Amino acid sequence: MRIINAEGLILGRLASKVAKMLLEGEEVVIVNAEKAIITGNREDIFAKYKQRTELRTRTNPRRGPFYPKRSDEIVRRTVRGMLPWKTDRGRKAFKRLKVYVGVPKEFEGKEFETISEAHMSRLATPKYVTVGEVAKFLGGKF
Amino acid sequence: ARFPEAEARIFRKLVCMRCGATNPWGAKKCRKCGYKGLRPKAREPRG
Amino acid sequence: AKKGAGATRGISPVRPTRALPIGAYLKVADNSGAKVIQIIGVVGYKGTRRRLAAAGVGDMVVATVKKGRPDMRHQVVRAVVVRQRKEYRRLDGMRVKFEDNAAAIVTPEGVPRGTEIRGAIAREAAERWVRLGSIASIVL
Amino acid sequence: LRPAKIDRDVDKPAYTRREYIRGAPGPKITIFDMGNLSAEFEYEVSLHAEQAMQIRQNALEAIRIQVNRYLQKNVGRSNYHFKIRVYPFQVLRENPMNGMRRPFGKPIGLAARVRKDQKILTVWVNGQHLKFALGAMHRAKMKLPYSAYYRIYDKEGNDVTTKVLSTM
Amino acid sequence: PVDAWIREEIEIPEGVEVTVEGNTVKVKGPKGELQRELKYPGVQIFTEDGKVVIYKEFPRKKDVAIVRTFKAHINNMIKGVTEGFKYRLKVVYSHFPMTVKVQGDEVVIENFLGEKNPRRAKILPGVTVKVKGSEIEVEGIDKEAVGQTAANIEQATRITKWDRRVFQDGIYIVEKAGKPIKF
Amino acid sequence: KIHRPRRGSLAYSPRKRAKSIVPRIRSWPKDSEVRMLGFAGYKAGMTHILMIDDSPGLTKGKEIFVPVTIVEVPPLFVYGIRAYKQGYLGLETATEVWFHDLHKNVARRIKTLPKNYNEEAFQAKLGQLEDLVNDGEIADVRLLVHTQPWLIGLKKKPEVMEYAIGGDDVKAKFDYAKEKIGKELRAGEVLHEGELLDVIAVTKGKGTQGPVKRWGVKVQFHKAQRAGKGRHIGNLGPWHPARVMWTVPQAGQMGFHHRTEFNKRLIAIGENGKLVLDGNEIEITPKGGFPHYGIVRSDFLMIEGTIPGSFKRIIRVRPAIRPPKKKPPVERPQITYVSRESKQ
RNA sequence: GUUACUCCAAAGGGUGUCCCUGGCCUUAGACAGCGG
RNA sequence: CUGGGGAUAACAGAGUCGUCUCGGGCGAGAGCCCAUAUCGACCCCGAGGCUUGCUACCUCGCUGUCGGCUCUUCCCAUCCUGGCCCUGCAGCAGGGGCCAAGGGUGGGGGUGUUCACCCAUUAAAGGGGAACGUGAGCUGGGUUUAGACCGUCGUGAGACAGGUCGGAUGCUAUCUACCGGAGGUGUUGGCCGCCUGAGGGGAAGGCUCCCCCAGUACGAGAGGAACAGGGAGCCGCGGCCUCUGG
RNA sequence: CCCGAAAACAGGCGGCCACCGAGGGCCCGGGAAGAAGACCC
Ligand SMILES: [Zn+2]
Repeated sequence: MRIINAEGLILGRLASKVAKMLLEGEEVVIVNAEKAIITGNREDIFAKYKQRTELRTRTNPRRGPFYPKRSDEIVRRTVRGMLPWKTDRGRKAFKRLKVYVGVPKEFEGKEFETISEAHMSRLATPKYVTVGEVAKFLGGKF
Repeated sequence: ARFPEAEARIFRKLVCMRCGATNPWGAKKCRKCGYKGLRPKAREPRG
Repeated sequence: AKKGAGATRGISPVRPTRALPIGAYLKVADNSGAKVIQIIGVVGYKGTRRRLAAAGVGDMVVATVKKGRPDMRHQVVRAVVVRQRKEYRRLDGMRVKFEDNAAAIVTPEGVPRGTEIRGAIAREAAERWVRLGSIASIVL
Repeated sequence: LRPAKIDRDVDKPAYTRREYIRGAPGPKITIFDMGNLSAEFEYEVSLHAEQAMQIRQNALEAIRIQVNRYLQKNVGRSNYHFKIRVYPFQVLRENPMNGMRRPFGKPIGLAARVRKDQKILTVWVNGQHLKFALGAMHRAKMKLPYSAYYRIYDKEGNDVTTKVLSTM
Repeated sequence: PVDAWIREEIEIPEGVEVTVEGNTVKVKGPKGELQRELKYPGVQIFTEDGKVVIYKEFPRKKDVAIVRTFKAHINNMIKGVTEGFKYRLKVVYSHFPMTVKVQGDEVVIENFLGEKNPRRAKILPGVTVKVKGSEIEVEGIDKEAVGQTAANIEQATRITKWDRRVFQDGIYIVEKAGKPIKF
Repeated sequence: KIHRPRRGSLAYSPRKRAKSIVPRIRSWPKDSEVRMLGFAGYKAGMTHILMIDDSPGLTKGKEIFVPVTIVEVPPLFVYGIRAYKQGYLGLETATEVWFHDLHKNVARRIKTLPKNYNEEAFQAKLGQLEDLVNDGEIADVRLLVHTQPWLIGLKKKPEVMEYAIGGDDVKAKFDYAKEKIGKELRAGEVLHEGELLDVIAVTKGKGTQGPVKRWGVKVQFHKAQRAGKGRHIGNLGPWHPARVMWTVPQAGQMGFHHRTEFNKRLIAIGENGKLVLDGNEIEITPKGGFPHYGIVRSDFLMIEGTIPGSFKRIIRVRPAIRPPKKKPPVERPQITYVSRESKQ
């Protein structure tokens, strides 16, 4: 499997590249997911993700959009949105993915990778927020 | 009951006659509505 | 303090049970022109859908005069309950009850009308309104 | 009365012949000239329309009264000449209900039709009342169904609005 | 693009030592250190010949503003380690004389308008409060620290329920670092 | 329109039979006193006393009426120590040590007990645990406990549970545990007289019930009573949304729910079935015994008020997790009378 | 904003920012401070 | 009565918005004087789709209905409850505006009523949507059959969007949905016991009165507050049977 | 506070069997539980 360090990276571009990988048949691990950035303004982003959390099915909430509050799950969910989820192909591609907060010991002592196309260096604007900030706002653990 | 020390810090304010909002002392237009009509906070009973 | 030398109110520790709802006819125990009254409301009560207001001993009620002397009938008054037929617990656990349902007519601010209560009255009424015990020659 | 968006637009034939229209109303505005009529003033100040409009006589009389009061108290009669250029000939129609059986409007009012870049009003004034002239024009512009713009013409009929604005 | 290459210098005095280290300016002087963080894309900060230089190589309006802003902040830090900043407040009362006390990191005001509950205003690290009669001093070495302390003490005594033309008692700012306050 | 609050609470849903008869404690309080944070027993009955009020509020200093629930608590046996570490999401078990000589009746619950397991191996495993706890990979320590019903004659099959210990540290906890394993705990060594407790248990069964009794729905008008719809509700909902919502009152299981109750004062802890008032020694068991429960033999607690469950049921108490700011004192209140008369 | 059209808001306003034009000022101008 | 019609109305839907509800620009003038505390004319510009109309796109045997009772949920253009700003705000209060939809918003009299009117209380007793929410949930007062009476109209048979008395209420749930209860397979060996807790639900609590502060600040007097502290109850929620009633 | 290893990364620990037999069900006497099933002694 390939190991990718989200640290200084942009979420959507990271996810686009990773999803193409997954479909072309690889295994991907993402570490330090709390350290990716989201671009925009803080009020806008928080409003978006709160409005998403408070969506649910009025008749039975044991159904319902289960939109997450943790950082690793935020990342995993973006990637999912970038795949065909209603198809065996997509379900297998998605099962070939794993996302972690931090760097577990299991992966410690190994050389990571970084996607060129996604990186904070491209930016010209001091306006960015972190996924960990979003998670703290929403009430998630780490 | 006079306390110039207190008047200088309670009554250096402007009020927009449109939205009612409070603006600083040297303003030329309101910072919310853009109205150009600003009056000072009444420091002595009018009426 | 502000004004306590001459007052009209007080505190009871018991809070009896609420047994007399709206529409109930009470006898008048005081020596005012009134003989019978009907409860039309209860002061200091808020409720819910389809519930009636109910009062017990020590509670003040807005009432109508049904029987009595001509200058008192079809008038709206305020009255304090002093007796009830339904039981109610005292602190030591013993329970207490009376023989009928009676009231005294008073002013909307506690001062009573009349000058003598014919009969006994409950202790909680007299603890809560301090000018009633000054009238009745039996307090229990 | 009924809103002016119903009568703003021009996409409809002209209806100006009283020797065929039965029940045609009569004008409200009957005064179109004010101030010193015999006069040789310096600066001319006129509203032009930014697009085709259809202006009611209610609005014209409102404008007249407001502007004339303002200039009478701020300028004085011997120093201004005020003119309204357009007369209301267009008859307005309303359907009297029956529903939409026999729909053809009975007349209710009048309007003036005005095309793009046409003049509506004019205040002739000296050089030391221009502030008041332009305030009057603001007041008038505020009471029309579509937008408008002003110029400042010289005798010899030339545009001097820029040279005048820059210096006052 | 208003200009090409805006740059502004700051003359460094004798006993002061300025140094930059990774977008963090550090100033040492006869009393105390002061560090701060001044970050903006395309803005550099360095020392050429005894100066502090701030530079931007094709500014718009909102870059010019930021550059002059950083200038002001670094001047503040220099003058602060070199002289310090001092603030004054005044106390006024019609009825109900109140008492102001310091204890640790708070300022306790008791009997303000006859209240049975005191009012607590926070002091910040590096700032010293000092009561002398009806006049108060707040001295310190960081402009923002001293201002926030003074402002906390003043806001401690705020009214929202009655006319302030008749109810005027409280504690008020009268000099914000040497400059008076008039109306 | 007319407004009223809805019928019932949505906070105790799904209203379903409990996963187990032995209750479950999900959260534990912040105590500094290094001690076990709870005890367990079996419920016996109710009665009443008269006491001088110690608690804040008028009625303080007077003789009042207080109902009381008696909870029979024989000692516990400590048989285990269990360590926890931190994983990706939360805590996870790390190691266990058991005692070697356990009663013959514990295999009525845990059929598969170990075979050789002598003291040699017990002490070696203890040592391993200690050398692990002195490293740093440890987050908290807990005790494993079982009840002994054979003492009061109630049953033989025991109950097994896991309790926590007070303190911010783990080596003090380990010292406490290592001292306590292999022996018995009595309630006086753990609980104080006057504490506030939270009681935790499983309520009585009522069965399948209707919405009138299960949610508080109002009975319908007498014409509907004569139509066949009195104890029914009217509407399962509107036309759109075109499904039934989960908030609409329906029939189903009533009772046998896992409940908790806050702030019940412990008044008295007794020894061998007798209460020693200031003056003289006295018994608590009434004339003719307790209905549906016999005589009290071992040890017992007086608890102010009511608690959830039927008589012979297992209860679990813990020190209050949600106490007020105005607490009553920790000392046995002045008791003037205790009722020994027949309760049947 | 990411809408050819099917399916999408105004009059009135803005030292928000980027640009065109034309007057008046300027080796002491337009703010400040020191005084008349 | 037959044969047929959504080629064509009443009823709810769609479309539209003159009317309707809720707003805005400008500044005449009124406010001791003072255009903007408050009011804002005449004229001009709009939102919503909760009134009513216009049209006739769906449905002429699907169901045709008004009000009430029961039950769940939503919007904010906020009536009280929390927090603030202006005043022609001394205090007690009032008027006008900003954030805020967590909780609450009740009982009765005549009338079939909805609304409207009235009583006594209350912290206050907001307005709307859900096929004018809800008849495989009830009722059945009104309205539109068949009987009969009066008044008007008509030569008459007879009619009245005029009044009055009386006048049928069906179902064994096929599929889904919801409340609760069980049995399997899977989790790459099987079985005991004990724990973690991803996630989901929650109003589990909301409000009022009394003492004191204090007859104090404020105020010419009349009158008359607030922070802190102590206590009690109403509505709602979850449990128990020692005491009292059935 | 209530539900909650079908949480598809479909968990962690301890112990007992398997590579005859660990455990479980029926059955018997009863209820603290109950429409059948389940649950408890
Ligand atoms: Zn404004």
